[PDB]
Amino acid sequence: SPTQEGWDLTDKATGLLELNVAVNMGEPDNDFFQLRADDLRDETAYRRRIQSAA
Amino acid sequence: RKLANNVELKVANMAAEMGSLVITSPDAIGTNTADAWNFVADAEEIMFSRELNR
Repeated sequence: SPTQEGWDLTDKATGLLELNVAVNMGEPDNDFFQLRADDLRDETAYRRRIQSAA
Repeated sequence: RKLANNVELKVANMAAEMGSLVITSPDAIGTNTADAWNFVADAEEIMFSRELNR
């Protein structure tokens, strides 16, 4: 806010001002892979890949 | 808030303007080992020798 000095303030009244700031959104971050059914017999690498993805 | 700040500014400016006890240094405070102490202590010394009420 602005302030002024003096008794007489005719024709010196100010206005009001409110500023703004905007937050936005990014792109999704992904982890994408595929496997064949014959590769799911052990299933260990799959779980370890999930952990590494996190 | 701004009116309080204006009061603060006025007090500071009046102090600086109507200050008789000038403590002067030829160089910036970071220069010698204890310039800040010496500088406060010059203030204290001139107040003591002038026999001011503290």
